[PDB]
Amino acid sequence: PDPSKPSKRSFIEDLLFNKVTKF
Amino acid sequence: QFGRDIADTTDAVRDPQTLEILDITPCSFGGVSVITPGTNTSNQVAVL
Ligand SMILES: *[C@@H]1O[C@H](CO)[C@@H](O)[C@H](O)[C@H]1NC(C)=O
Ligand SMILES: *[C@@H]1O[C@H](CO)[C@@H](O)[C@H](O)[C@H]1NC(C)=O
Repeated sequence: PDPSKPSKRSFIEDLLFNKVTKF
Repeated sequence: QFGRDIADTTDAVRDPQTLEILDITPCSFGGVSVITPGTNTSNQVAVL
């Protein structure tokens, strides 16, 4: 985990989250 | 004169007296859930 983030995720986890994307 | 959404429902309309466009947003709704301890303990509930 990266302590500087708003959500303590690791560098690699951030990469994963940035790749996968009524009435 | 009329706009439509994916469901073919009305999205917006042009007012027939004054030619301005009005958006139509369906009135607030949602599911209602009841949070409860079993009735063998209490009849008090919370509502979500
Ligand atoms: C509705 O009435 C207004 C006057 O208040 C007029 O200017 C307007 O053209 C009328 N609209 C239609 C569609 O006849
Ligand atoms: C549930 O209520 C009954 C009374 O109708 C009582 O006899 C039983 O012991 C209760 N069980 C629990 C787990 O509270």
